[PDB]
Amino acid sequence: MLTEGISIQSYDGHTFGALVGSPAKAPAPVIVIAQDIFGVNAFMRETVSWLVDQGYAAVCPDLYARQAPGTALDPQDERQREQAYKLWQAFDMEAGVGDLEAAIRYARHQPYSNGKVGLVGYSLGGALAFLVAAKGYVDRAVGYYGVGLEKQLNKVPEVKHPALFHMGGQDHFVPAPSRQLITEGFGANPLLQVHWYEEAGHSFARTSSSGYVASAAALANERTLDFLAPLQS
Repeated sequence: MLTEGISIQSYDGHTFGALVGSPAKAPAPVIVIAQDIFGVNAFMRETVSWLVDQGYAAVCPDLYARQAPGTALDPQDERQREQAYKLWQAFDMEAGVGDLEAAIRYARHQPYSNGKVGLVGYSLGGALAFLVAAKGYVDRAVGYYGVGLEKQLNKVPEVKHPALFHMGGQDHFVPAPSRQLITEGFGANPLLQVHWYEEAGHSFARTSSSGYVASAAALANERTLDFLAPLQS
Protein backbone atom coordinates (compact mmCIF):
# COMPACT_ATOMS: atom_id res chain seq x y z
CA MET A 1 0.00 0.00 0.00
CA LEU A 2 0.99 3.54 -0.77
CA THR A 3 -0.41 6.95 0.08
CA GLU A 4 -2.55 7.85 -2.89
CA GLY A 5 -1.31 10.88 -4.77
CA ILE A 6 2.20 10.99 -3.46
CA SER A 7 4.72 11.07 -6.35
CA ILE A 8 8.38 11.58 -5.94
CA GLN A 9 10.60 12.28 -8.94
CA SER A 10 14.02 10.72 -9.07
CA TYR A 11 17.37 11.54 -10.81
CA ASP A 12 16.18 10.36 -14.37
CA GLY A 13 12.57 11.51 -14.36
CA HIS A 14 11.42 8.21 -12.99
CA THR A 15 8.60 8.77 -10.54
CA PHE A 16 7.51 6.58 -7.67
CA GLY A 17 4.90 6.53 -4.94
CA ALA A 18 5.46 6.26 -1.16
CA LEU A 19 3.62 5.36 1.97
CA VAL A 20 3.72 8.49 4.19
CA GLY A 21 3.03 8.82 7.88
CA SER A 22 2.61 12.36 9.19
CA PRO A 23 3.88 12.91 12.75
CA ALA A 24 1.70 13.02 15.83
CA LYS A 25 3.19 16.50 16.57
CA ALA A 26 5.05 18.88 14.18
CA PRO A 27 7.96 19.61 13.66
CA ALA A 28 9.55 16.15 13.64
CA PRO A 29 12.46 14.37 11.98
CA VAL A 30 11.44 12.30 8.99
CA ILE A 31 12.53 8.73 8.57
CA VAL A 32 12.81 7.28 5.08
CA ILE A 33 12.12 3.54 5.36
CA ALA A 34 13.92 1.42 2.73
CA GLN A 35 11.78 -1.65 1.86
CA ASP A 36 12.72 -5.29 1.92
CA ILE A 37 12.20 -7.62 -1.05
CA PHE A 38 8.43 -7.66 -0.53
CA GLY A 39 7.74 -4.08 -1.52
CA VAL A 40 5.81 -1.51 0.49
CA ASN A 41 3.69 -3.99 2.32
CA ALA A 42 2.04 -4.71 5.73
CA PHE A 43 5.32 -4.87 7.61
CA MET A 44 6.38 -1.61 5.98
CA ARG A 45 3.06 0.00 7.05
CA GLU A 46 3.68 -1.34 10.58
CA THR A 47 7.13 0.24 10.52
CA VAL A 48 5.70 3.61 9.48
CA SER A 49 3.09 3.38 12.29
CA TRP A 50 5.75 2.35 14.80
CA LEU A 51 7.94 5.34 13.95
CA VAL A 52 5.04 7.74 14.08
CA ASP A 53 4.16 6.36 17.57
CA GLN A 54 7.80 7.02 18.50
CA GLY A 55 7.73 10.72 17.47
CA TYR A 56 8.84 10.69 13.84
CA ALA A 57 7.27 11.21 10.50
CA ALA A 58 8.02 8.46 7.98
CA VAL A 59 8.21 7.98 4.20
CA CYS A 60 8.45 4.46 2.66
CA PRO A 61 9.16 4.91 -1.09
CA ASP A 62 8.13 2.37 -3.68
CA LEU A 63 11.58 1.17 -4.77
CA TYR A 64 9.96 -1.51 -6.92
CA ALA A 65 8.31 1.19 -9.09
CA ARG A 66 11.00 0.75 -11.83
CA GLN A 67 9.92 -2.86 -12.26
CA ALA A 68 6.30 -3.14 -11.02
CA PRO A 69 4.72 -0.13 -9.26
CA GLY A 70 2.72 -0.78 -6.12
CA THR A 71 4.10 -4.24 -5.56
CA ALA A 72 3.15 -5.35 -2.01
CA LEU A 73 3.81 -8.99 -1.41
CA ASP A 74 2.63 -11.27 1.38
CA PRO A 75 5.69 -13.11 2.73
CA GLN A 76 3.49 -15.95 3.91
CA ASP A 77 2.25 -16.73 0.34
CA GLU A 78 4.60 -18.97 -1.61
CA ARG A 79 3.81 -17.53 -5.00
CA GLN A 80 4.25 -13.97 -3.78
CA ARG A 81 7.56 -14.98 -2.14
CA GLU A 82 8.68 -16.29 -5.58
CA GLN A 83 7.72 -12.94 -7.10
CA ALA A 84 9.72 -11.20 -4.33
CA TYR A 85 12.82 -13.23 -5.18
CA LYS A 86 12.40 -12.46 -8.92
CA LEU A 87 12.06 -8.72 -8.26
CA TRP A 88 14.98 -8.76 -5.94
CA GLN A 89 17.20 -10.61 -8.46
CA ALA A 90 16.35 -8.00 -11.10
CA PHE A 91 16.65 -5.05 -8.71
CA ASP A 92 18.95 -2.27 -9.73
CA MET A 93 20.85 -1.31 -6.53
CA GLU A 94 22.33 1.98 -7.83
CA ALA A 95 18.94 3.10 -9.06
CA GLY A 96 17.52 2.14 -5.67
CA VAL A 97 20.08 4.36 -4.00
CA GLY A 98 19.11 7.23 -6.38
CA ASP A 99 15.42 6.74 -5.58
CA LEU A 100 16.16 6.78 -1.84
CA GLU A 101 18.16 10.01 -2.44
CA ALA A 102 15.10 11.56 -4.01
CA ALA A 103 12.90 10.28 -1.13
CA ILE A 104 15.32 11.81 1.43
CA ARG A 105 15.18 15.17 -0.43
CA TYR A 106 11.36 14.90 -0.37
CA ALA A 107 11.48 14.04 3.38
CA ARG A 108 13.67 17.08 4.23
CA HIS A 109 11.14 19.38 2.57
CA GLN A 110 7.85 18.30 4.15
CA PRO A 111 5.95 21.05 6.03
CA TYR A 112 6.28 19.23 9.30
CA SER A 113 10.01 18.39 8.92
CA ASN A 114 12.36 19.60 11.60
CA GLY A 115 15.10 19.54 8.93
CA LYS A 116 16.58 16.17 10.06
CA VAL A 117 16.27 12.98 8.07
CA GLY A 118 17.09 9.45 9.05
CA LEU A 119 16.82 6.19 7.11
CA VAL A 120 15.93 2.69 8.34
CA GLY A 121 16.19 -0.20 5.93
CA TYR A 122 15.31 -3.94 6.18
CA SER A 123 17.41 -6.76 4.46
CA LEU A 124 16.90 -5.51 1.10
CA GLY A 125 16.70 -2.01 2.53
CA GLY A 126 19.50 -2.75 4.96
CA ALA A 127 22.06 -3.09 2.12
CA LEU A 128 20.62 0.07 0.59
CA ALA A 129 21.00 1.83 4.02
CA PHE A 130 24.75 1.14 3.87
CA LEU A 131 25.04 2.41 0.30
CA VAL A 132 23.13 5.56 1.30
CA ALA A 133 25.39 6.01 4.40
CA ALA A 134 28.49 5.85 2.04
CA LYS A 135 26.92 8.58 -0.13
CA GLY A 136 26.09 10.64 2.99
CA TYR A 137 22.50 11.62 2.12
CA VAL A 138 21.02 11.32 5.63
CA ASP A 139 21.81 12.42 9.09
CA ARG A 140 21.58 8.83 10.44
CA ALA A 141 21.04 5.47 8.75
CA VAL A 142 20.11 2.06 10.16
CA GLY A 143 20.20 -1.26 8.37
CA TYR A 144 18.59 -4.48 9.67
CA TYR A 145 20.30 -7.65 8.36
CA GLY A 146 21.51 -5.97 5.16
CA VAL A 147 22.30 -8.54 2.47
CA GLY A 148 25.66 -8.46 0.72
CA LEU A 149 27.37 -6.01 3.05
CA GLU A 150 30.66 -7.92 3.15
CA LYS A 151 31.02 -7.17 -0.57
CA GLN A 152 30.70 -3.41 -0.03
CA LEU A 153 33.34 -3.04 2.70
CA ASN A 154 35.64 -0.94 0.52
CA LYS A 155 33.06 1.83 1.02
CA VAL A 156 33.59 1.89 4.81
CA PRO A 157 35.80 5.05 4.67
CA GLU A 158 33.17 7.03 2.69
CA VAL A 159 30.67 7.00 5.57
CA LYS A 160 30.64 10.48 7.09
CA HIS A 161 27.44 10.37 9.16
CA PRO A 162 26.40 7.74 11.70
CA ALA A 163 25.07 4.41 10.51
CA LEU A 164 23.99 1.47 12.70
CA PHE A 165 23.60 -2.13 11.51
CA HIS A 166 21.86 -5.10 13.18
CA MET A 167 23.31 -8.44 11.98
CA GLY A 168 21.81 -11.84 12.47
CA GLY A 169 24.47 -14.34 13.46
CA GLN A 170 22.68 -17.43 12.10
CA ASP A 171 22.13 -18.57 8.51
CA HIS A 172 18.44 -18.96 7.56
CA PHE A 173 17.53 -18.60 3.91
CA VAL A 174 20.22 -16.00 3.22
CA PRO A 175 23.48 -16.87 5.01
CA ALA A 176 24.75 -14.69 7.79
CA PRO A 177 27.66 -12.35 6.88
CA SER A 178 31.16 -13.08 8.09
CA ARG A 179 31.36 -11.75 11.65
CA GLN A 180 35.12 -11.30 11.11
CA LEU A 181 35.08 -9.41 7.79
CA ILE A 182 32.32 -7.05 8.92
CA THR A 183 33.67 -6.39 12.44
CA GLU A 184 37.15 -5.65 11.11
CA GLY A 185 35.84 -3.55 8.19
CA PHE A 186 33.43 -1.47 10.28
CA GLY A 187 35.90 -1.10 13.13
CA ALA A 188 37.98 1.31 11.06
CA ASN A 189 35.25 3.91 11.01
CA PRO A 190 33.74 4.92 14.36
CA LEU A 191 30.71 6.44 12.57
CA LEU A 192 29.64 2.77 11.86
CA GLN A 193 28.06 0.84 14.70
CA VAL A 194 27.27 -2.84 14.37
CA HIS A 195 25.54 -5.28 16.68
CA TRP A 196 25.32 -9.08 16.33
CA TYR A 197 22.35 -11.19 17.33
CA GLU A 198 23.72 -14.69 17.74
CA GLU A 199 20.37 -16.31 18.24
CA ALA A 200 18.83 -14.92 15.06
CA GLY A 201 19.14 -14.95 11.35
CA HIS A 202 17.77 -12.44 8.89
CA SER A 203 14.12 -11.17 9.12
CA PHE A 204 14.23 -11.44 12.90
CA ALA A 205 12.32 -8.19 13.49
CA ARG A 206 9.17 -9.19 11.58
CA THR A 207 6.57 -11.11 13.56
CA SER A 208 5.25 -12.74 10.28
CA SER A 209 8.66 -14.30 9.81
CA SER A 210 9.65 -17.86 10.50
CA GLY A 211 12.93 -16.19 11.57
CA TYR A 212 11.22 -13.83 14.09
CA VAL A 213 13.13 -13.65 17.42
CA ALA A 214 11.36 -11.46 19.96
CA SER A 215 14.45 -10.77 22.08
CA ALA A 216 16.58 -9.82 19.05
CA ALA A 217 13.75 -7.74 17.49
CA ALA A 218 13.23 -5.83 20.71
CA LEU A 219 16.90 -5.14 21.48
CA ALA A 220 17.56 -4.10 17.88
CA ASN A 221 14.46 -1.86 17.92
CA GLU A 222 15.53 -0.25 21.17
CA ARG A 223 19.02 0.46 19.70
CA THR A 224 17.42 1.88 16.55
CA LEU A 225 15.21 4.19 18.56
CA ASP A 226 17.98 5.34 20.86
CA PHE A 227 20.13 5.92 17.75
CA LEU A 228 17.40 7.98 15.98
CA ALA A 229 16.34 10.01 19.07
CA PRO A 230 19.05 12.70 18.68
CA LEU A 231 17.29 13.72 15.48
CA GLN A 232 14.29 14.85 17.55
CA SER A 233 13.90 18.53 18.60
